[PDB]
Amino acid sequence: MEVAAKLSGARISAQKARLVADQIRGKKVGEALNLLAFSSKKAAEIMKKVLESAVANAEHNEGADVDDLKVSTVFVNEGRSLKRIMPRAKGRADRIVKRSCHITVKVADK
Amino acid sequence: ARVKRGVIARRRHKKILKLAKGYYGARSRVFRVAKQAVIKAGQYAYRDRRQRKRQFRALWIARINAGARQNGLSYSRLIAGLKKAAIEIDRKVLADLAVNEKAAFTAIVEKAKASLA
Amino acid sequence: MYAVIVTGGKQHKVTEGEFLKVEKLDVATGEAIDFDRVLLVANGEDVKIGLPVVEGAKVTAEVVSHGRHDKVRIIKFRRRKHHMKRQGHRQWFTEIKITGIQA
Amino acid sequence: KTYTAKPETVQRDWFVVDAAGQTLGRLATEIARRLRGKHKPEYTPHVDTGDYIVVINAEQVRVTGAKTTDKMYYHHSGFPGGIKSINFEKLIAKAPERVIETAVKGMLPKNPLGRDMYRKLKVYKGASHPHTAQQPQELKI
Amino acid sequence: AVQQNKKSRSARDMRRSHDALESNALSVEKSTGEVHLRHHVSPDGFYRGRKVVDK
Amino acid sequence: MQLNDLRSAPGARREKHRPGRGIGSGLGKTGGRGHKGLTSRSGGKVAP
RNA sequence: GGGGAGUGAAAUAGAACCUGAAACCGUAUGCGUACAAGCAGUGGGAGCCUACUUGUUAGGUGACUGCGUACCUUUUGUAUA
RNA sequence: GGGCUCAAACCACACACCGAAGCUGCGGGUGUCACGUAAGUGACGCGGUAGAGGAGCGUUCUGUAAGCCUGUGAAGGUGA
Ligand SMILES: [Mg+2]
Ligand SMILES: [Mg+2]
Ligand SMILES: [Mg+2]
Ligand SMILES: [Mg+2]
Ligand SMILES: [Mg+2]
Ligand SMILES: [Mg+2]
Ligand SMILES: [Mg+2]
Ligand SMILES: [Mg+2]
Ligand SMILES: [Mg+2]
Ligand SMILES: [Mg+2]
Ligand SMILES: [Mg+2]
Ligand SMILES: [Mg+2]
Ligand SMILES: [Mg+2]
Ligand SMILES: [Mg+2]
Ligand SMILES: [Mg+2]
Ligand SMILES: [Mg+2]
Ligand SMILES: [Mg+2]
Ligand SMILES: [Mg+2]
Ligand SMILES: [Mg+2]
Ligand SMILES: [Mg+2]
Ligand SMILES: [Mg+2]
Ligand SMILES: [Mg+2]
Ligand SMILES: [Mg+2]
Repeated sequence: MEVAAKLSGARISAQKARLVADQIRGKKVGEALNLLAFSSKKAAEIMKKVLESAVANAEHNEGADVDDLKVSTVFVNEGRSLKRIMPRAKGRADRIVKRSCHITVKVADK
Repeated sequence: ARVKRGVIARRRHKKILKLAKGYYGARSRVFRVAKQAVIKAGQYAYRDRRQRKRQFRALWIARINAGARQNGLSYSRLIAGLKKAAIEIDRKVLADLAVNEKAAFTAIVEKAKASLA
Repeated sequence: MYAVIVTGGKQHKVTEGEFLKVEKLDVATGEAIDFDRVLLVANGEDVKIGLPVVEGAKVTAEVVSHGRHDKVRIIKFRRRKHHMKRQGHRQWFTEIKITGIQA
Repeated sequence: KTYTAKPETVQRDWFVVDAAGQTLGRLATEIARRLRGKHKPEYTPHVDTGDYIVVINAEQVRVTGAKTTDKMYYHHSGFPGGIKSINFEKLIAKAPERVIETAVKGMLPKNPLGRDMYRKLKVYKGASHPHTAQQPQELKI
Repeated sequence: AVQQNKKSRSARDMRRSHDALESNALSVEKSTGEVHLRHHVSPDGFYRGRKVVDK
Repeated sequence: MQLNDLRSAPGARREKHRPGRGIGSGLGKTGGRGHKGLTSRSGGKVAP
């Protein structure tokens, strides 16, 4: 079976979060968890929570074993942006986009 | 009274983009870029219906030249011989014989050689 | 065994049992046509070359069906001159089946 | 309907040409046309249907008129003022194979296929060539 | 100085062909079986067998 | 005789010209006004 | 914020909630792509992949190759830098 | 451009061939005249900006319509 966890509106850019997602794609969950625990990226703290929530769904709703699970699918989708104004030097107003993303991790034994 | 253009405009744009399938970058995604590519591809396609007939005839003539020179004749001498002896086999069929039916092509070349002298 | 026939302003190399698509012939579906303009009949090492027609040679075919080729789009565009006209085309053909080649 | 030569089933022969005493351009046209496969009825413009040509005795090629000292080979190094010129006579004394190689390369198409056809030309200085296992057939023009 | 032409999405992603993150060197303690950075004190507080920070 | 079976005679009624509605209409992009000058302008009229 | 459970005819109707287009951004698969020069197509065309109709078939890709300097406007004239 | 010199240059003559969307062949459409009181035949046409002339498609609303279709699935959306 395949179980997923999703974090919607993760306050980080999809471009930034996809660097971490590319590291754990296709890995066994135990290895992916150790990679995320020692990564210097902010997306790894967020990604690790989604990954271990997917592992918990696989162990409660489906009754699996962490040692049998591997990261089958992980993708980051762009979420809602937040629009902000930053003043510039001569009365110029610049629009700031505060990006968010949707992080979906799917674990599977298969 | 008031006429919205959304449904009709979407149908128009989708017909163009469907024709721009397989094109690179904006040429398959962006309507006002895809529209130019679909028109230009149409200009090329019209012009290349003419060019295809030229390209194939140049290919037949080159193969007939190669086949006839294997038989001791140049292309120009073979065509003149095929007119002296009233042989109306065209170059598309002649180029097919020179590749696939070499004994048949040799017989025709000998018939042209005899007609010349 | 193959023959070279003339059909609709063009020439075709044909064998027995071959399916062809030629220019539209005014012959009903299923009727048998007999091509008399045969330019070359080859039985294998027995090449007969017409001058211009192989004397006493006949290729017999059967009209399988009529139809139209895939649509061709014709576009005429003159840039910067406010001119563009489009036109479709489907060429009629007749599908024939070569049922016999005689020397 | 019209035949096309499949690259997978192309028959390619090996020929050896002796360049001794031959006019450079008139020998280069035969080589270029046989590297293209224009001598074969199976000739296809997008397929390399041509033969392998081995040229021996490259330094013994000849040019008519006063071209031995007057024919000049130019190239540029990409650096300002980097135009360099060499004689036919001094190029024959230095890199004799380059003379025949240059005359054939300008006679081939300037595209990937033309560079493929060039790879079938083997020019050598001596009277011997290393491709004896291919048993080239002597091709005197 | 600015682009005369918008950079294509292929060209944007080609520059990013060097952006992939590398993985750290991970080691396992033998006194505890715990994963830690190589040459670093473990998150529990062990380095080469002995406890050093003592929490 | 029916309300969906009634016509005027051929030539009795015609469509009006609709300029500036594309190349194919024959009245696109200038409306038959030519290129420049007063006569091409909005409100451009020569006094009687 | 999700995964189940449940409600509901329907939850990818879950409250930023009918439908849910495009630009734009991803993941998966197939093919192509690291000796190659340009409006990126078009003509020819190999191979590979998929599906049946099992090769005169359909779909996807497309090596290699001929030809080929966007569009609008304005102009005597525009690839026009 | 490669290269070319009893030329792959120049002069003269000759016989071939290549070469366009020109001409012919084959199939199709259309305009105008004429014959047709018909279906259709015949001849000649059919590049085109500004511009004139002719013939249409589609969209929203009204009538036809208290009709007809539609939860056994409308409009819209997305493929074939
Ligand atoms: Mg070229
Ligand atoms: Mg006009
Ligand atoms: Mg104007
Ligand atoms: Mg003016
Ligand atoms: Mg005026
Ligand atoms: Mg229920
Ligand atoms: Mg509703
Ligand atoms: Mg909705
Ligand atoms: Mg390569
Ligand atoms: Mg480039
Ligand atoms: Mg094709
Ligand atoms: Mg080109
Ligand atoms: Mg000016
Ligand atoms: Mg120009
Ligand atoms: Mg410009
Ligand atoms: Mg420029
Ligand atoms: Mg001719
Ligand atoms: Mg022509
Ligand atoms: Mg004509
Ligand atoms: Mg006709
Ligand atoms: Mg004309
Ligand atoms: Mg006209
Ligand atoms: Mg409506």
